[PDB]
Amino acid sequence: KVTTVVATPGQGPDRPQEVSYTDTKVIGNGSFGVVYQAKLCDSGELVAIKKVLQDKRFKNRELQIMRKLDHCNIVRLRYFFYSSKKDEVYLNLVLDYVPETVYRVARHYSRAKQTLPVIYVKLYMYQLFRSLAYIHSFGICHRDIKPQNLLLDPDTAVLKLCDFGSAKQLVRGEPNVSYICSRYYRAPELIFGATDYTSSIDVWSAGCVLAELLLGQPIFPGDSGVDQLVEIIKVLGTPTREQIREMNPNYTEFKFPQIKAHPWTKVFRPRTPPEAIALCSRLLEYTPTARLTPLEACAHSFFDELRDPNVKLPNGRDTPALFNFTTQELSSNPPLATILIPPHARI
Amino acid sequence: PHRLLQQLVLSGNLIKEAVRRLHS
Ligand SMILES: O=c1[nH]ccc2oc(-c3ccncc3)cc12
Repeated sequence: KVTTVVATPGQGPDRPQEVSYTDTKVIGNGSFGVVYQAKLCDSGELVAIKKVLQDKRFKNRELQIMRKLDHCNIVRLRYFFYSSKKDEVYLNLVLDYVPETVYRVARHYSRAKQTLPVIYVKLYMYQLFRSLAYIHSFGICHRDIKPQNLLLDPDTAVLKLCDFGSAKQLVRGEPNVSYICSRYYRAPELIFGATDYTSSIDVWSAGCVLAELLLGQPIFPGDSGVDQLVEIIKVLGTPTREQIREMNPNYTEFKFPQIKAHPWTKVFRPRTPPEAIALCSRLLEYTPTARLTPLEACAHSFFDELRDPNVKLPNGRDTPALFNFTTQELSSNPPLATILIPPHARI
Repeated sequence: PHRLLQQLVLSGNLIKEAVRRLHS
């Protein structure tokens, strides 16, 4: 059918308007809710619609977060509307449709027994760090960074971060749930039960994605919460007493067998670009404050090729926009802008 | 390791047990 609703622009207004869509198709279902694919009647533009059951006498965290965001590497909230079991309310997030995910692309190469071309690893990870730089500048932590939540336009190689259903604006002093993030990408402080963690848990998860892109498989495939730490210890060894305090000050373990870290150069295939391993070693640190900030990660030597005037996608096309930085995005370290924006990128 | 992880964290034996499970 042609479905017509009254929906509020995600941008603001916020003044409601009639929005019509067709070709409705279920493309996702979970405990979170249902995701549809649809086609807008006046534009023809494809959209995704995320339908979530809403506690009617409460506000939606994901909505409040999504309304604040406007960034080329974050899925755009076009509209939102409510409906409508009798007295049940569903919130509908209308998002720009993006056909692929980093997960499905990486899985393709993985099943073909080959590694994703290094240029894409640079492209996707850099766009990931940008999206993180953006949301962290608001104090918003995603808390569910994984390849499945990274959307890809296969033609343009644009990456958009999605699924803010776990996201939270973190306030220091106010405790946060520890059992969060998909297991393989869960920061070690979370496993140790930290409630005072920071946005740096997203950087850990970003490091896991990077490593996965290099390995063709998850770096830490834990079968459970405890086994997740077992997996981490195989690479990083055991944390020092100081790293434990840094992760969770409320956790104490007076005695445990110390284990040395495995060399990063042996974690990855011999032909893994040494700069990718270097970046990875600065993201997958026990000490949360020792991890690179997303901006610092964007400025890393590994992304040097992206700042090269003559860089092209393997398909001949030019790369997506990479240097359109805003004051908000650069706010954690404003001077880094002269390194991040190379001379050919300026107006 | 949901109630198990909780126990490990509460009893202060998380690392000790993880190291054991390394197997070792
Ligand atoms: O938040 C989410 N949870 C689960 C699936 C999902 O898919 C999308 C999406 C967005 C845009 N194009 C395609 C899929 C968002 C989203």
